[PDB]
Amino acid sequence: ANISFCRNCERFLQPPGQWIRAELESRELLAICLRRLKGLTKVRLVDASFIWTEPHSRRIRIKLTVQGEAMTNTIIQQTFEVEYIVIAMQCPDCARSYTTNTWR
Amino acid sequence: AQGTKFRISLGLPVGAIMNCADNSGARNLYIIAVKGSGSRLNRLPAASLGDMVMATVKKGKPELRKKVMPAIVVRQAKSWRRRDGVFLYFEDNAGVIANPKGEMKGSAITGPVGKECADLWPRVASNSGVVV
Amino acid sequence: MKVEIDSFSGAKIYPGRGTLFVRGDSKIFRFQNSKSASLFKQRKNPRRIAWTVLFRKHHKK
Amino acid sequence: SHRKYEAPRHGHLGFLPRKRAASIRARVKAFPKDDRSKPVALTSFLGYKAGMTTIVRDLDRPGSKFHKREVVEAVTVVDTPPVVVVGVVGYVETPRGLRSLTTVWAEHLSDEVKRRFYKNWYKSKKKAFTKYSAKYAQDGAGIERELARIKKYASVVRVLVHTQIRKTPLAQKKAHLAEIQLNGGSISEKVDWAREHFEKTVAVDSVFEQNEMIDAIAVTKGHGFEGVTHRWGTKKLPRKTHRGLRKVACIGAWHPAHVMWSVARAGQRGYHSRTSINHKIYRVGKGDDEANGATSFDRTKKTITPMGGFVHYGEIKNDFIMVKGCIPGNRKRIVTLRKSLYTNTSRKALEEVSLKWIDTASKFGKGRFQTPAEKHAFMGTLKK
RNA sequence: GUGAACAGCCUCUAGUUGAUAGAAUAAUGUAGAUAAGGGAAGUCGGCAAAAUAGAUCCGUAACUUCGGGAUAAGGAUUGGC
RNA sequence: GCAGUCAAGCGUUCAUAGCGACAUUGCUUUUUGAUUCUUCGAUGUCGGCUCUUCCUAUCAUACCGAAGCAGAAUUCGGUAAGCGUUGGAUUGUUCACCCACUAAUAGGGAACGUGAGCUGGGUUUAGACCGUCGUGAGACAGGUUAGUUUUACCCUACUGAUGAAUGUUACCGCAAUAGUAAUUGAACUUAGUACGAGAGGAACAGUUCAUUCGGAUAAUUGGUUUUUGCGGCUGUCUGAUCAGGCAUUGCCGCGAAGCUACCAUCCGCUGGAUUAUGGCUGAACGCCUCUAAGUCAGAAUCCAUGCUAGAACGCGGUGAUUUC
Repeated sequence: ANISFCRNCERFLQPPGQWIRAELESRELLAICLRRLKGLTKVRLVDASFIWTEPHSRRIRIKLTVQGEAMTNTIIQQTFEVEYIVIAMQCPDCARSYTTNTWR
Repeated sequence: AQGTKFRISLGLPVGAIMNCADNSGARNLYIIAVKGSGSRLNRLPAASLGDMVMATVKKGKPELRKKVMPAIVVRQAKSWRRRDGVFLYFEDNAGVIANPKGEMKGSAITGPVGKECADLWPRVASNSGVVV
Repeated sequence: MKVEIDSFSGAKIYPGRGTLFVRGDSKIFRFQNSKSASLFKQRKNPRRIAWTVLFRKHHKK
Repeated sequence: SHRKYEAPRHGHLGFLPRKRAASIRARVKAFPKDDRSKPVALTSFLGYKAGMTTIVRDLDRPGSKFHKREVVEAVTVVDTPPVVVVGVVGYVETPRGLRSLTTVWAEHLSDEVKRRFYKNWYKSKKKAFTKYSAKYAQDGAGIERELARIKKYASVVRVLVHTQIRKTPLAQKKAHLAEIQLNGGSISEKVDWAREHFEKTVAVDSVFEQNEMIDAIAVTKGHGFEGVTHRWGTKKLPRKTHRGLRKVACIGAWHPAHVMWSVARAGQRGYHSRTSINHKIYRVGKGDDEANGATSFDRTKKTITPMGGFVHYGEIKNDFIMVKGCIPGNRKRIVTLRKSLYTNTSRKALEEVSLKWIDTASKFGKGRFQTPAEKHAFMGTLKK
């Protein structure tokens, strides 16, 4: 999946319009699983953590366990890891400052 | 996953509520797409006798509802041409539900099943009591 | 090549002619043309239609 | 702005302009490649399409699902009278193309070909080919110089033939004239073939054989001035449109400020010249036979003319060709049949067929009997 | 006359037969239509059309200012002699 | 937005297989600003529906190169715009966002394409309620409701249709030039084979069908009915019976002929020259090298074969040519 952020703000984008900031712990993990495209269908959750790999490479790896249901009475937990390519663009709020119409 | 089938006329567009042939608890199936259909501007994809579709339950057991699962058309009311010559058509549409591999959840099928559906799917021909 | 008889009245059906109808209780009905195929849907009784062979067999024509 | 939804184009651009053809007889643009090791024969033929009927054959195609199974299939019957040769014509080659050199006509010509040369036959003194026929009337030195002109020069040789219209239930009395190229060998031998066939008939079965892939060339059925929806298959506008909905909305952008040549627009529909390829011959029937409609699996004596004849055409009491699938051009139309330009192999050309049954019920609507000999056995004794 | 009826449809007494006409039956319009299978997937939106309908008998819920809702919903029947 | 160069941190030990921040040199007009040059004796100012064509900075498809490429699955780069790029819930939406199919759901331009082509939901007249502000009229680009979309017959353009003049007139042909079209996917087989420690797991040739598109066509099946063709029925009118009028085609069943539909069937060709890359011989440089001189193989590309039109100022071959 894809995450958009600003190179002048350093602030992550929630897909509708919002701009929840980045802590990479306990609040950035919350926005990042709504984009996970998994559905609430069969996980409900199990556990989630991320991998360190690199600061300047634009890829964030998360691994997660699901605890879903397969047969009529079989609860079952499996795990896997997802790699998010992180795409850089502008904050329109903070690209406005280059236009001298800053105050409003 | 689908074998070769001679082309027959398309009679079930998206949104058609067809009957449910088996005894797996459902009563009707709501076709939302067709596996292996094409692409054209403003053209609705359509199903035929023997196609694999995605279909939801609108009426039946409360376990089966509110999720999408694949299904197989077994009867059809729009007339199609067989190669031997006769134009035939059933009385109402019908569909049985299956896994994406093609195995059938049902135990038995009531009513008749189209012959070109029976040759295309092996597990349908096991559950079929009457083949045309 | 088999020539089937009309289910409604009496007519011979050569290959590639007329329609076929499978009723929901798995019974096969053959029709020679749209005349007897439309009179079948009106729940008309072919023993009382005069031009059928099923009538002329009954009243000894 | 861009297009916001990609969609493929309406219509085909290689078939422009849709204008009326110059004549009802469509020209053969290209004849097949000559092979001079083989003997002399014709390469195309002329005929008149009559109608369609249904056929049943046992399909023999391995690896299919309908193997050794009866299939019903649609065929056309083109009425094909024997065609008689009246002249030959030889072409020399230039850097600017092929140029006609000399046409040599035969001595006697029928009344059917003379109709073609006149627009008002009954007022005419019928003077066509009177001074030409005096050349044969003497010792004939005026013509032996002309064929020897073609033997020396003249790379390719065509042969002027014409149909026999009196052996055909049309009301027209005028014959149709056409060129046909020969593909024999050693063009001093091609002209000696046509020399011996002046005022001689050419049958149909010598040219074509059964199970052979041929083409069909004719002029399409016409329809007159038709609108942009049924001409190109474009989309109808919604219901709420002021002043028309069976149109095309945007002719084009601002720039270029000209209507482009590619947009869809109403005009003539039909009566075009079309070449259709790869039609397979099923049956080459002779005229002097009561068993045109018979089959080895049927064994009933009947002709292929249905009960009450073909609609708008009449009686096929001649030679005919029965070929698979539709042919461009309607009934009564002059239709050229050409050999295939390339050798075909794949699976479908080499297949041999034997019929099960020919449909001879009445085409004039909802016919239920095949021959009137067995209509009387079903209904029995009537009043009349 | 039909019918609950001065509704609609047809005739009697009385009036008019005027509204530029002839010939062909392309496109696109205007007005009136019918359509296989699916049935709002169309669209800003069921816009437009379609279905329902007259009578007699059965049966009629929530809610309520107790009057209503109510032709609620829903289901049969209708000629001729 | 986008592309170079330089290559910090990384890729368990390895600067460049592959991610790549920061510095530095540029391009583009698909953003946002700056400006005031054109138009205020009016260029109809958002989005959608419809339709053509162009661009390549390539998502798919064809043929290749590189890898930390065993297979399978991928990832990076080259030639290349021939061809394809969808169906839906919510919103006036552009934008977004999920659901499902698919080979793939790539980005863009043409007066931010297209209103004498449409629709009028939005915006931006007058009516009206609310909330904050105002003493008050009133303000709000805050929220919500109701609100007329005019003309083409002219000229060019395009699509079709005739036509004077070349001695008259008829027939049969040649081809300058312009257009050009087919596209993709599954299944079996090759084979549980190559490969693999296994788990897993291919491809070329062959066969059969299908998607999208195109040309036709009416045997068959379905649709349409003013054949008012035959039959049925209601109300009235010709005294009844027959046979008919009227009900702006009275309605209902059936209904040939015509037109017609992936709602029906049929058909859609093979040769040459090249790009990307792989090779041969072989110097420059006694070696080595696909390149310098020469040369072989090679893509959905280019040109032909084929297909459509036939220059109304392109042309050829033949028939007859007005005593009377």
